[PDB]
Amino acid sequence: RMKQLEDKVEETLSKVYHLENEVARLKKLVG
Amino acid sequence: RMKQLEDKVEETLSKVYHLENEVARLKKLVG
Amino acid sequence: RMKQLEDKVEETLSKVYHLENEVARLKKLVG
Ligand SMILES: [Zn+2]
Ligand SMILES: [Zn+2]
Ligand SMILES: [Zn+2]
Repeated sequence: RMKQLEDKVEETLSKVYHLENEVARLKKLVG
Repeated sequence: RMKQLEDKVEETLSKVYHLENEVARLKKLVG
Repeated sequence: RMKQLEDKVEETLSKVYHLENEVARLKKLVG
């Protein structure tokens, strides 16, 4: 469960970093 | 504590999934 | 191990809440 938990958390965090970049891109587009 | 953590991680995943959908709709709107 | 995992989950949820706020602010700027 632990490694499975850690794996899911790492995955999620990477999903989050990605969304941060997307949001950064969007802010620049709208200005 | 492990079960509370796993539930928390699931809930976080659900919030992230919703965020992706919001960002996706935004990218469609602004281009 | 669990503690550092809890820390990473809390840091991830903090980024999520922030992103939700950015998304709400974009949505008001777009349509
Ligand atoms: Zn994306
Ligand atoms: Zn939303
Ligand atoms: Zn921000």
